[PDB]
Amino acid sequence: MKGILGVKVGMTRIFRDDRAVPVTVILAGPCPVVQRRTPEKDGYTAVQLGFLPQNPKRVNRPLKGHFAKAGVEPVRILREIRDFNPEGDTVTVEIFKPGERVDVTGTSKGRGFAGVMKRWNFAGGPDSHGAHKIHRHPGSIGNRKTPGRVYKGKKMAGHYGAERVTVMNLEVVDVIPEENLLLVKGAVPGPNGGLVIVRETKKA
Amino acid sequence: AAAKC
Amino acid sequence: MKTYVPKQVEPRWVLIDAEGKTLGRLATKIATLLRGKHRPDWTPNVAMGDFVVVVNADKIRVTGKKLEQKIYTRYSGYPGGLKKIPLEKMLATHPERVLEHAVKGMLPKGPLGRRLFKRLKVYAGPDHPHQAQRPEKLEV
Amino acid sequence: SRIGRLPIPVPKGVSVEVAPGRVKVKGPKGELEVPVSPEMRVVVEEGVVRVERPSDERRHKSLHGLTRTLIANAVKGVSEGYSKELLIKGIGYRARLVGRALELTVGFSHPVVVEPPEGITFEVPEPTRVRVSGIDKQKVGQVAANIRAIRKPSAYHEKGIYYAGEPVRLKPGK
Amino acid sequence: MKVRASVKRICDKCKVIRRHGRVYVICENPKHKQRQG
RNA sequence: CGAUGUCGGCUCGUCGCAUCCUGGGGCUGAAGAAGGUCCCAAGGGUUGGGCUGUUCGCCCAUUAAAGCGGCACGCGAGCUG
RNA sequence: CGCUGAAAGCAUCUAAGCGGGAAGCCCGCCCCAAGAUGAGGCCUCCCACGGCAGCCGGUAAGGACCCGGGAAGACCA
Ligand SMILES: [Mg+2]
Ligand SMILES: [Mg+2]
Ligand SMILES: [Mg+2]
Ligand SMILES: [Mg+2]
Ligand SMILES: [Mg+2]
Ligand SMILES: [Mg+2]
Ligand SMILES: [Mg+2]
Ligand SMILES: [Mg+2]
Ligand SMILES: [Mg+2]
Ligand SMILES: [Mg+2]
Ligand SMILES: [Mg+2]
Ligand SMILES: [Mg+2]
Ligand SMILES: [Mg+2]
Ligand SMILES: [Mg+2]
Ligand SMILES: [Mg+2]
Ligand SMILES: [Mg+2]
Ligand SMILES: [Mg+2]
Ligand SMILES: [Mg+2]
Ligand SMILES: [Mg+2]
Ligand SMILES: [Mg+2]
Ligand SMILES: [Mg+2]
Ligand SMILES: [Mg+2]
Ligand SMILES: [Mg+2]
Ligand SMILES: [Mg+2]
Ligand SMILES: [Mg+2]
Ligand SMILES: [Mg+2]
Ligand SMILES: [Mg+2]
Ligand SMILES: [Mg+2]
Ligand SMILES: [Mg+2]
Ligand SMILES: [Mg+2]
Ligand SMILES: [Mg+2]
Ligand SMILES: [Mg+2]
Ligand SMILES: [Mg+2]
Ligand SMILES: [Mg+2]
Ligand SMILES: [Mg+2]
Ligand SMILES: [Mg+2]
Ligand SMILES: [Mg+2]
Ligand SMILES: [Mg+2]
Ligand SMILES: [Mg+2]
Ligand SMILES: [Mg+2]
Ligand SMILES: [Mg+2]
Ligand SMILES: [Mg+2]
Ligand SMILES: [Mg+2]
Ligand SMILES: [Mg+2]
Ligand SMILES: [Mg+2]
Ligand SMILES: [Mg+2]
Ligand SMILES: [Mg+2]
Ligand SMILES: [Mg+2]
Ligand SMILES: [Mg+2]
Ligand SMILES: [Mg+2]
Ligand SMILES: [Mg+2]
Ligand SMILES: [Mg+2]
Ligand SMILES: [Mg+2]
Ligand SMILES: [Mg+2]
Ligand SMILES: [Mg+2]
Ligand SMILES: [Mg+2]
Ligand SMILES: [Mg+2]
Ligand SMILES: [Mg+2]
Ligand SMILES: [Mg+2]
Ligand SMILES: [Mg+2]
Ligand SMILES: [Mg+2]
Ligand SMILES: [Mg+2]
Ligand SMILES: [Mg+2]
Ligand SMILES: [Mg+2]
Ligand SMILES: [Mg+2]
Ligand SMILES: [Mg+2]
Ligand SMILES: [Mg+2]
Ligand SMILES: [Mg+2]
Ligand SMILES: [Mg+2]
Ligand SMILES: [Mg+2]
Ligand SMILES: [Mg+2]
Ligand SMILES: [Mg+2]
Ligand SMILES: [Mg+2]
Ligand SMILES: [Mg+2]
Ligand SMILES: [Mg+2]
Ligand SMILES: [Mg+2]
Ligand SMILES: [Mg+2]
Ligand SMILES: [Mg+2]
Ligand SMILES: [Mg+2]
Ligand SMILES: [Mg+2]
Ligand SMILES: [Mg+2]
Ligand SMILES: [Mg+2]
Ligand SMILES: [Zn+2]
Repeated sequence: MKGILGVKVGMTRIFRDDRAVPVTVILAGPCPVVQRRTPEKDGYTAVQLGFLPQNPKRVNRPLKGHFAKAGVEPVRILREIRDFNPEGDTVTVEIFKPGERVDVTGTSKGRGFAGVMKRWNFAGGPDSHGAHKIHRHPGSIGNRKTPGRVYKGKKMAGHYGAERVTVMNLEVVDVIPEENLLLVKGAVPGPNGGLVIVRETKKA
Repeated sequence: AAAKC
Repeated sequence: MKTYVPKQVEPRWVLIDAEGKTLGRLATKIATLLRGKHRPDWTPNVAMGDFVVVVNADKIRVTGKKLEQKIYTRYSGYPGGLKKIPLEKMLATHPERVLEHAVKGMLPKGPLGRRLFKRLKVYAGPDHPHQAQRPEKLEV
Repeated sequence: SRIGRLPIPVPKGVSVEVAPGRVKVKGPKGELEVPVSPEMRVVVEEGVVRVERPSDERRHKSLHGLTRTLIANAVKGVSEGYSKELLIKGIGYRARLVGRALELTVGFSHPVVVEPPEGITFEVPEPTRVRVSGIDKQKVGQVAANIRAIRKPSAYHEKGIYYAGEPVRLKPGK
Repeated sequence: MKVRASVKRICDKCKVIRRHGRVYVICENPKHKQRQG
């Protein structure tokens, strides 16, 4: 189980065997191993990765001490890759080869307060035939005196997106190591410039 | 208002 | 003359080996100790029972076909959120909950009864970390 | 009208050793442990093992006849051993050893390769005869049963894996 | 497998057995297999 | 009865299982293919139209299938009328 | 559906024991989650301040306020 931190660059498409391949470009390299979680000390196995160097003028003393114990320049983002013990003290795009399948995790785009139609694909109401101020309303939310209430988990309007989403089993189309570029086939959660995480697929 | 007739 | 009411005493710590004991018949005795009704100065509105440590709770014993037929139940508040876990699956995944669940249902409901449950410390295996308190081995 | 009280002949030189809830049977072909109720009593005599029950209740009468056969099957296992033969029937059906493994060509799109567990030895004399040999009578019958299930006897044609001595019961299909 | 409330022997080769808390009839004739239920 | 709004539709479901489909079986008057029948199984699925206010039902074209029921014959301080 | 097997010399999937066996069950996958008051763990930072398990200030590491904003957003966050 290998993994790396990255940033969504943007989408484009390449040509490969006379086919347009939709790709999302990710800038993944390089990630210094900042701490390794071990069964002896932490009860589990994981590598705390760093990503993007940070202006040391903005790094308070608790964090500076944390980087110091690793001999690592101050970094913007710390994320652990679970069950991953890389050999070196740095993780780069090289851990992926074209043809492999990866899982990408990002933070979806935030719809804010979202209606029942956008959020849950509800049908809403009719737009004519007398429909009275309910065109985007959810309809009934219950029964009558039995059970006399509304279920937990009831699909209602509310906030939507800006949540952790993992899309799975994406093809690694290319690895351009001189630019720390990973090219993945298909779509990846969140906006351009968003932080993403690239793990080896759990699909088999 | 409709009726219970 | 008014009935005696006791000042606060430091409570006794106690240890019980559950191995090969019958589940409900051990719990009945743990509850009594936690309520402290074995003490002559028992007072119903104060936690003045004993602290009970149990080792080898994984080795509790049950009669009949209850390993496969006694169903613990959990409801989550959601449609369809009734979870059924048979006794052996619990013994195999969280064996200390078997005796904790048995003792809790025999304790008074309410704030004090909840406090008394916290004075119960149940461990699968032969060992417990409360050596600081040096609990007294009891037979039951 | 009884099995429990019938004594067990022990060939020279099989040893039967008694222990709490177990008897060990060592012989020229191997060892077998026979778990036995502590409510029973296994008695080692001259070339003979006997089992005794401590009452005439239904459980004790049932464990009694049971325990005796279990031990008798183990005494036989370590000396004579156990075997069961399977006959393959069908125009394209055959079987061959591939090392220690049993390979069945029994009319599927693929062959079936059965591998032998410990104590089980596959002997394929002819392409239509397979033998399952071992000391454990239960295990030998279980492996044999597995192999037969790979292609059970047809209800309408003499086609499939049969036990030796297994009748051929067919019904009309027209 | 016949599943019914009245299970009996159907032919002289039928056998009534109780396995796993249920009454069965077993027989060399597979039509006669019965479970009580 | 100093008021517990009554059909159908729409919307949103959720539950039961006496199961429509899909999964697993036994029996068959099971050759194969396809069926019948009973058993297990409620995880998921269970189409679009013509007629009528209709529920229901019939019909068209499909489908793995076009399930049956409870929830104040679920749901009018949610809509319709 | 079996293997082995009594009771019940036979037979029996069962009474002792062992196999096989569902889109279902548990885990596995994705998300939430220590108010899990049973409030968990790890890495790092500051440190015994001054005045009659309490009070009163001035501080530490840090934090908030305010400001420029933001594919974050009703306000808040
Ligand atoms: Mg993102
Ligand atoms: Mg992230
Ligand atoms: Mg976002
Ligand atoms: Mg979007
Ligand atoms: Mg927004
Ligand atoms: Mg809406
Ligand atoms: Mg929509
Ligand atoms: Mg949506
Ligand atoms: Mg609509
Ligand atoms: Mg619309
Ligand atoms: Mg409109
Ligand atoms: Mg109107
Ligand atoms: Mg309105
Ligand atoms: Mg309008
Ligand atoms: Mg509404
Ligand atoms: Mg009402
Ligand atoms: Mg109503
Ligand atoms: Mg209610
Ligand atoms: Mg949000
Ligand atoms: Mg999502
Ligand atoms: Mg693919
Ligand atoms: Mg290429
Ligand atoms: Mg670059
Ligand atoms: Mg007094
Ligand atoms: Mg006891
Ligand atoms: Mg008390
Ligand atoms: Mg007390
Ligand atoms: Mg039991
Ligand atoms: Mg009361
Ligand atoms: Mg009849
Ligand atoms: Mg028979
Ligand atoms: Mg009235
Ligand atoms: Mg009034
Ligand atoms: Mg009134
Ligand atoms: Mg009124
Ligand atoms: Mg319904
Ligand atoms: Mg049923
Ligand atoms: Mg079916
Ligand atoms: Mg079927
Ligand atoms: Mg057929
Ligand atoms: Mg035919
Ligand atoms: Mg059938
Ligand atoms: Mg049946
Ligand atoms: Mg279902
Ligand atoms: Mg229709
Ligand atoms: Mg028309
Ligand atoms: Mg119409
Ligand atoms: Mg109609
Ligand atoms: Mg009509
Ligand atoms: Mg049809
Ligand atoms: Mg079909
Ligand atoms: Mg109604
Ligand atoms: Mg209805
Ligand atoms: Mg209504
Ligand atoms: Mg209205
Ligand atoms: Mg209405
Ligand atoms: Mg209403
Ligand atoms: Mg109302
Ligand atoms: Mg309402
Ligand atoms: Mg109302
Ligand atoms: Mg009108
Ligand atoms: Mg009108
Ligand atoms: Mg026999
Ligand atoms: Mg038999
Ligand atoms: Mg048994
Ligand atoms: Mg089994
Ligand atoms: Mg089998
Ligand atoms: Mg999380
Ligand atoms: Mg906490
Ligand atoms: Mg947390
Ligand atoms: Mg508390
Ligand atoms: Mg505490
Ligand atoms: Mg709690
Ligand atoms: Mg605490
Ligand atoms: Mg904490
Ligand atoms: Mg922990
Ligand atoms: Mg803050
Ligand atoms: Mg703003
Ligand atoms: Mg804000
Ligand atoms: Mg404001
Ligand atoms: Mg604002
Ligand atoms: Mg503010
Ligand atoms: Zn018969």
